[PDB]
Amino acid sequence: FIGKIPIMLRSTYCLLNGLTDRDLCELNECPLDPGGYFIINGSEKVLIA
Amino acid sequence: MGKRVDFSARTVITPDPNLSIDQVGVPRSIAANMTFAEIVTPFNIDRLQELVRRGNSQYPGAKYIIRDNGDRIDLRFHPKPSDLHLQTGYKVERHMCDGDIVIFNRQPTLHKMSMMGHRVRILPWSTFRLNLSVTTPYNADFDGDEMNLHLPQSLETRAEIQELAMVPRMIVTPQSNRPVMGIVQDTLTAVRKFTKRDVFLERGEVMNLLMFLSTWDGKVPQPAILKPRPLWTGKQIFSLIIPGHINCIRTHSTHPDDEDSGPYKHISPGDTKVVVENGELIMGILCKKSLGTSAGSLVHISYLEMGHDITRLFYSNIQTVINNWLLIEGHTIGIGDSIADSKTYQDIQNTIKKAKQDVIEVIEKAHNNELEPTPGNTLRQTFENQVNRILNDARDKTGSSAQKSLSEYNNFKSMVVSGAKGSKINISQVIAVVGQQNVEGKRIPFGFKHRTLPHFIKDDYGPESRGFVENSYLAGLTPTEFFFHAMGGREGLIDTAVKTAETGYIQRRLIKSMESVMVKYDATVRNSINQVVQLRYGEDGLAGESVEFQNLATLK
Amino acid sequence: QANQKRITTPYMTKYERARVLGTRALQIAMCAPVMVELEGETDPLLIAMKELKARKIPIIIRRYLPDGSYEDWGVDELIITD
Amino acid sequence: MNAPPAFESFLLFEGEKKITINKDTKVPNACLFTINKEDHTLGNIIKSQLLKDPQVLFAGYKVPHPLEHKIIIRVQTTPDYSPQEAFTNAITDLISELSLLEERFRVAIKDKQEG
Amino acid sequence: MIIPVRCFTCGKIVGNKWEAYLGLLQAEYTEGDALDALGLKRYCCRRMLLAHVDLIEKLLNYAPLEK
Amino acid sequence: DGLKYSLATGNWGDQKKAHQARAGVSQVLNRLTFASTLSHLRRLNSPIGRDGKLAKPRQLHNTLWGMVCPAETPEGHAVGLVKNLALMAYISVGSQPS
Amino acid sequence: PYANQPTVRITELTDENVKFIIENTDLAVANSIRRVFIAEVPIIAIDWVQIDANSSVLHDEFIAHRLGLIPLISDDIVDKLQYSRDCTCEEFCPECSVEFTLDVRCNEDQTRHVTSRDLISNSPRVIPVTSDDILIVKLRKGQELRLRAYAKKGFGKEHAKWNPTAGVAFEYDPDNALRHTVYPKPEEWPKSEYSELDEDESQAPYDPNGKPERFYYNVESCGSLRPETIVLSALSGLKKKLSDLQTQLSHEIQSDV
Amino acid sequence: RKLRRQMDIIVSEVSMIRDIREREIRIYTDAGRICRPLLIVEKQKLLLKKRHIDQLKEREYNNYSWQDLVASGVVEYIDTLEEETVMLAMTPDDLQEKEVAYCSTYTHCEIHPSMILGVCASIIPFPDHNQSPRNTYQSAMGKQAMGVYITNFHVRMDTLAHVLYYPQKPLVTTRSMEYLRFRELPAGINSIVAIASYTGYNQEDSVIMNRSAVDRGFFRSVFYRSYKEQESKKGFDQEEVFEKPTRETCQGMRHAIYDKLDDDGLIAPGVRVSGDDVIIGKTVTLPTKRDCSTFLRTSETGIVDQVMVTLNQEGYKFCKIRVRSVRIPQIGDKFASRHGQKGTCGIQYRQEDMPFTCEGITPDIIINPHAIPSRMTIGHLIECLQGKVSANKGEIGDATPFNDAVNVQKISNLLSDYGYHLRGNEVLYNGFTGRKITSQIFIGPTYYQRLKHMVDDKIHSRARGPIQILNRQPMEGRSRDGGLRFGEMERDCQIAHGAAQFLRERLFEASDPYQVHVCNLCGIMAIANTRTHTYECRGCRNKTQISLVRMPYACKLLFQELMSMSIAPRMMSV
Amino acid sequence: MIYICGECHTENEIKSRDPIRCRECGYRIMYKKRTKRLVVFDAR
Amino acid sequence: RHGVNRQDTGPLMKCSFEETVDVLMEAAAHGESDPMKGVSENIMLGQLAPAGTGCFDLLLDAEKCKYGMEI
Amino acid sequence: SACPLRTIKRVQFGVLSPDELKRMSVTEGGIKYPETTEGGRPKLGGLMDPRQGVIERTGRCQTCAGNMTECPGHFGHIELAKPVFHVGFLVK
RNA sequence: AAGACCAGGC
DNA sequence: TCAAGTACTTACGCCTGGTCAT
Ligand SMILES: [Zn+2]
Ligand SMILES: [Zn+2]
Ligand SMILES: [Zn+2]
Ligand SMILES: [Zn+2]
Ligand SMILES: [Zn+2]
Repeated sequence: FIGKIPIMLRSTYCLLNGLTDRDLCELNECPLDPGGYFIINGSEKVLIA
Repeated sequence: MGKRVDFSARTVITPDPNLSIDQVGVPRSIAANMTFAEIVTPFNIDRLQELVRRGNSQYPGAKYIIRDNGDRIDLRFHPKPSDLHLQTGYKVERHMCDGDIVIFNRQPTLHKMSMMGHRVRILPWSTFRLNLSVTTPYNADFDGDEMNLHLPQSLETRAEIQELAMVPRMIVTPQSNRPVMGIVQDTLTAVRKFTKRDVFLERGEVMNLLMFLSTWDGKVPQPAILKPRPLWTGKQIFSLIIPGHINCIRTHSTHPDDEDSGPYKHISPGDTKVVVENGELIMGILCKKSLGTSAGSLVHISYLEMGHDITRLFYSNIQTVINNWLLIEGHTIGIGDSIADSKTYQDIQNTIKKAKQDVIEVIEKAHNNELEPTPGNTLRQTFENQVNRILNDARDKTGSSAQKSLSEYNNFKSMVVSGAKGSKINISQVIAVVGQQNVEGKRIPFGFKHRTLPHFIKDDYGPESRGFVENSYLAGLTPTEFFFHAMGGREGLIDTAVKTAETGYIQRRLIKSMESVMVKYDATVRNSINQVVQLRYGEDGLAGESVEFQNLATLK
Repeated sequence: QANQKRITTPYMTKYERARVLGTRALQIAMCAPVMVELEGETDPLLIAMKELKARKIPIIIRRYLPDGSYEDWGVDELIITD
Repeated sequence: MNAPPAFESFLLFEGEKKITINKDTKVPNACLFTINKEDHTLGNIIKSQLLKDPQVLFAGYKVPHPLEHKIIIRVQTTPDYSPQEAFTNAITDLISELSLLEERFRVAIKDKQEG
Repeated sequence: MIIPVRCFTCGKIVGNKWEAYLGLLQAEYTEGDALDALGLKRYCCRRMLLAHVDLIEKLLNYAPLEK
Repeated sequence: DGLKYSLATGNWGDQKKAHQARAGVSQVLNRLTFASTLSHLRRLNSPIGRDGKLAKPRQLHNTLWGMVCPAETPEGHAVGLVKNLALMAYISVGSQPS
Repeated sequence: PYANQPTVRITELTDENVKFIIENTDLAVANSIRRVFIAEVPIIAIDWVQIDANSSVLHDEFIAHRLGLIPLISDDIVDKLQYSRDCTCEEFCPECSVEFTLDVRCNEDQTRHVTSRDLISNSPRVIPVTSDDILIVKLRKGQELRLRAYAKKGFGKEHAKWNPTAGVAFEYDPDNALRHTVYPKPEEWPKSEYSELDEDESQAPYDPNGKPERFYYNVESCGSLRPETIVLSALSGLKKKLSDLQTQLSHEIQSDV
Repeated sequence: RKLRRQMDIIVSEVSMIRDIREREIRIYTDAGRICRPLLIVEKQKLLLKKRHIDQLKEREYNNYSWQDLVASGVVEYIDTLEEETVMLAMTPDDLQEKEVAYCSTYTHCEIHPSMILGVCASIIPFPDHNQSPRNTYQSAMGKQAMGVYITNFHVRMDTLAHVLYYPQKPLVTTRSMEYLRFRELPAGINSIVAIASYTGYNQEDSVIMNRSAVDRGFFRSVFYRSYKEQESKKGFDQEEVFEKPTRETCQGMRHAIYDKLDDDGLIAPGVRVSGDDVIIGKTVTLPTKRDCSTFLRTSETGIVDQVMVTLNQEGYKFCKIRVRSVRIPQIGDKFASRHGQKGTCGIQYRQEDMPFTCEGITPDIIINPHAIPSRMTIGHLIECLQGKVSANKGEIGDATPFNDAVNVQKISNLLSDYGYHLRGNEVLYNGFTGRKITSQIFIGPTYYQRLKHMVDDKIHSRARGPIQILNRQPMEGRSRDGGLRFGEMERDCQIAHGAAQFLRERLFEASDPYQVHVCNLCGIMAIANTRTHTYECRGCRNKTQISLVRMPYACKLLFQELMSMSIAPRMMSV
Repeated sequence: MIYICGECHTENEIKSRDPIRCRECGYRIMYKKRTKRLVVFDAR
Repeated sequence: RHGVNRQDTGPLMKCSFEETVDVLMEAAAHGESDPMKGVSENIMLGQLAPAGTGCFDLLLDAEKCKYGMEI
Repeated sequence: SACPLRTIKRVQFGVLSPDELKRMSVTEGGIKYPETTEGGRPKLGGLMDPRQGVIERTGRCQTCAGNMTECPGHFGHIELAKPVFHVGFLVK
């Protein structure tokens, strides 16, 4: 173990990858939420190009 | 040199045509928070005792009591009866009430008319409300704009604001010896529509309009038409708004240039021009040239002849009576004002096609080396000059054609001839042609290799490739025209966002250069070191507020 | 300077008017005797205004010239614009 | 936070008189009526009724501020005819018209239903 | 969110017409015909159902706080 | 902590070198509206200074056609500098040129 | 200086709409009658809501606002009821209010539509216009909604919940003879439902001697009051306002003189 | 190109640029290059055939997608410097056809020219009929419009969350809003808008709203505020505990009411909380207890919606309390259409007071006609016309930018088929008097947005409250009960007024007033013991000649800072 | 003090100075079980 | 700054425009004195600036007070 | 408040001589200790010197009636081991 | 407790 | 004396809020 890399939501290594809308609602996640942001200490951070 | 202050309020501003020029609408919460300390006298001891009894809870109440010792009795928290005793010399900090003098500001404060003293009028809801003629001095509009409320805390500063900074006292600026306030927006448009010959009013309509005239003597004037039915004219009612006996001559926007030379000079076939004799609107249709903020306007003459107090009533009465008449006539904007005739559209298309053919001919001359360079210009420079000349002439011709097609009922033309909002170029772009889009004063640059967009071939100097929008806003822009229009408007957005800092820096530099320069008691203008900047202010010793434009009549 | 040879405007300036009005209003609010007969006037600012119209404010305006000299003008000696 | 209560447009609070009669000193036989908690529904109808009176020289109404709830009706009449008398006559006129209209509307409803 | 009662402009009851509108759309009717079948004549009433988005159905996909 | 700090504060670099570190990266995601969230998730930044009065980098270049929205630009000190992606715009993820 | 004698001709009379024409009256009188249709016609509506349980996806004030907009049949007991301000009782009493009870819980997997039919009134006559059903909220399994509501007597001036009518159609001078509106192009304006001119002509010739009369009405009830009762209540309320103003004016005249 | 089209050796990301004049072929595989798909034109024909479209129509249960289209060599990703060498056709059926020849060597075609717009600019109906600054303003404003920002907003404990009561999808929509998910999560209501001058309260940019419509739920919204609090163990014995404080157990205490807290010091949801009420009760053990409770933001007046208890990373007690407040649109709230026409609510009129059509229609919003001519948002007018057509027809209007099949005349002809004037004008009656308005008013359903900017969140008033620790001047910020800044420009303006006393009040009296005792010999401040009356100047042995000087506290701070830099700013009263 | 779990939605009673952990599920996010005291809502 | 700070004005007037600490260091090194005749200088020390309503002085006339009412 | 109220008619600038700084300074011998507190109370000769001003906002200055508002603060000094150039005066 | 940054408003 | 370097500074008004780490 060398560290923890913050995971972008709905990415390949996110837990919401490949989940159906029913599965997403089961986790209280919006199916229309595009993801693409990180959660750091609860706050949602988006990296600007 | 600047700091945060107590007794200050900020909230969004919303219009109120029913307030006076010097009045400001203030929400109850703000007035219940802001307090003015008033020294108790045997004249006001009972009123201030009642205010103390009401306390901080009831709005027309008080928050603190200041004794002669300087100790402050708080009235916000269940005070003890003995501490509510008011003997002469105490200062009770009463809540701000109607008629209180406040300083009203909208940052940035560019000139001294951007921070004027108003008169408090308590109104429901939570916004500051100011009359629409006071919008121009503050450069304000009611889309999320916020203004500051500074409440003077002493009788001396209250009198200072009342005698110096009151809105009616700031009507005419010394900057340009012109009014800063004028009749604007709906009131201006409805004045223009109300001052035409065709406006005949019924008896009840005249009575309702007169109910909104504060300076009315109570005598209903005899109508212009007595038989077969009584009918008052719009000019007849407006003449009752004009203060005193004002003598003024102006011209309407649509005034032809042949009327003064030929006959009907004093009859005005189009009812244009403007004549106000003895405070009576004898003839003419009013617009921004008569009620606007310009030299020699009717409001300017009202200030220069009657004074600030009666000019304030002039403004407010115009606003109220004209809005209430517009309640009958109404004003709108729709698609029908953006639509021209079929013949006008064909004429515009013929003009645009001719312009494009002319540009093609110029391009062919340039490609064949037949373009002789104008002296002082290169071949590319003279080619661009010719192309811009052709395109500008085309857009002017199309704009004239679109303007001539507008009926007297057209609302674009209605707001343009009144001066309330818009110009002939807006009508031309909406109806006829948007026009050439320029970046840095030149046609749309070749961002790509020798082409403006990938959709054009290289070395395409025609109007379409370089940013000439053949379509109008009503017609809608093509994708290339859409992108070129976006590029053109981006420059204006950049200029707007970048001008503020440099202009503010220049203004600060000027103010630091001349902050201590003042007119001394021997009429000499001196700095802080008593060095004579000017022997007489303006070399004539006059203030810039009272001077007017005049002609020598002996020169030339 | 003395009363004679006063070289200044006989008119009361707007700044002088404002400050005299505020000062007199403050004095009235602090129980100063009113020089004019008031008819149901309880606002010290308005009483100061009506004293100004009556040329009754007991204030001398000291106008400092840039050379350090001064001229004392009574409010009644100055002609009010209003 | 400064929202006035919704009943503040028709309810009279303590000490607020419904109608106040004040003479107008500019013109003879002219009066000003201040109606509290009233709006265009009564003001316009009273102004229109007063204009039907040949002895009413002037009849107008206005709301000084829409955010406030008050009506000012200015009535001027001929000599030897008080504006208060004209106001009372106009109100009685309106009540008589409304009663006749209600009776005729009820008769029309009865005629339309099974008739 | 949910079909509003009392159409904003005029005040006609449109809260009882959402399910009927959905059924009429589902079986035969076009939207214009379905609005006429429900008696929604004024376009103020028509835009209430025509422009309505029923987010409450998506909100019912979430489990309640208490079982 | 390096990843968490740089994503949290937005100062892209070492915490001790925050001044030499570029700031403004990793904004807090805007949840005011869904359109706002989409705009924040598709947004480009020009690293040049906002206080700069140079108007050329703020201008809408012809090459932004189909790549950057010609209309969505932060009105204010970031005009032309903060830009947003077009709907069809895609950004290359990289490949080995072997 | 006396009252005009108005006449009424009723053309359409349904359970939802009353279309009638009033002749020989002022425009101000007609417009005031129209305003009272919306503003000053008393009607019973829910104004006091207390919620015991609300597990639905809509918060408490959402469902309270939806409940207040539900019309209730107030045909006859609205006149018997007294305003809660004028009532001697504290809080609410049957002489000033009608109590409502709602208790819905979704136990089945199928969605539960909470409708106005689930509103239960203590009075057999005040019913939420259910002799479809107005949707209050949709309940997933495990979601519950229990509340108590009191229905007060009010008019549309206080709140739009007490507006007894849908869109009140009002019209005078169908063919433009008084020229109260001027058409820049009269030929492109659709002819009114009450137009009496031929297809060839667009507007009637100008009538200088004419005045607004023969006002065309179409009052559409929302079900709280019968559409014919709306006009009766409006006339009675306008007359009541005039009578109260007359009483106070007479008192003022006697006091000041 | 053949390899990239077939995806054999060159992936679609790779860009290949041939500079013919400079004899250079540049191939780029690196990341960061911005590219967009374009159809491929071979000869003068599109490679996109009818079979591709037929296969895509059956995209479900066919395993045919965009990747199949790219792998078939029909579409191609082209970046900017390769777009330099491309010859693009805007539309196929217009630019590849044989006509008066302009270009015959087209190599690519636009999929659709509306794809140049981003997310926020794609919600604009008829953007090509608007002035570009208005499109930019609407693009900025759309991120500020309120709707249902996310479907799981119930589980989200987000600070400053706004949700709309009745979001509606636009009656006039763009073909891109389907891909923007705007129909699912819309921010705005189709409002019957009359562009009219009614009573002057819509003048400038302000709007007049229907009070009756607002009562019926028109543009009602909810504001959610989440408060976070955390127990902690910092000192050896210092700790934080969530509990309901008693009257005398905590050293610090506020005049607020703690009776709403539970045994855990947390208010239960459903409890109506006004300003100054305590949200979370926390105590600090002082090395008895010190109050660290959290209170509401001033004048919120909401109701607790949800309270969450958990453990944070450190395992300590962590609480998030969400307070909901319903915000009825007042006369200070900000509204805008999708065309940059922003404005506040000038006033609200009820249904009887609003102008009404012959059918009883009263506009929900009245906007001034003066906002249109200079700002030239013709797309607003066309949107209103198309919305009027679509509401009566029953369809949703198509306002995709460059259509060439949706003209204003066609919309007018469609409107004329439903008994309305083709230009959208309608005869209105004055609500107050019942009289016809002489000018016919342009009325139709226009999609409007309620912006985050509300008057209650922006209204502030200061009267002698908190001051800064260092400057002793009024605090900064509405949240900190701060005072407005009387800046240098305001000072210059008051100098121009010649208002020396008001200037002194603002810069000396209203802000920090202060007194110091300076020596008379030197100008340096002296030790002044007022109670003992022993005034001494260390440095002159001056106990007799010491003067009292009234100066702003910031000036004393400046002089002390100058003395800290060895400067002697000697204030001389002689 | 009854808390509602956010995962299994069961009611558990915990006191002060007790770690948040739902029985039979082991979930550390709970909710406050809306109060019994009734608040009047104006149907406006 | 080059031109406004070169005028023979007080160091406090200059320190209000674009140099501040440098101007005050120069004044301290050379013993410059500020005559307090400007507007910025008086504003900094919270004194009535010699602007309008501050450029003159008010005196009480005792003779004119000998006409007062409620004394 | 027994001292007469005066207006500043002139501000004389100059450099604080070390002798004047030492005479003016309220700490005797200078600030020798960099610690603010050593036993929970402010140490004399440290950065937080009660002779230098008011602490805790409810206490009183050691040199005057402080009240945390009436106390204008008093100057201390540090006697440098060796002379050090003044950055502001280095060019001069 | 007040700094840094960020976003926004006019 | 000069004049060409090189170091060295200096441009946003007001307002909101949020978050983060000392
Ligand atoms: Zn409707
Ligand atoms: Zn009762
Ligand atoms: Zn000394
Ligand atoms: Zn659990
Ligand atoms: Zn001390």
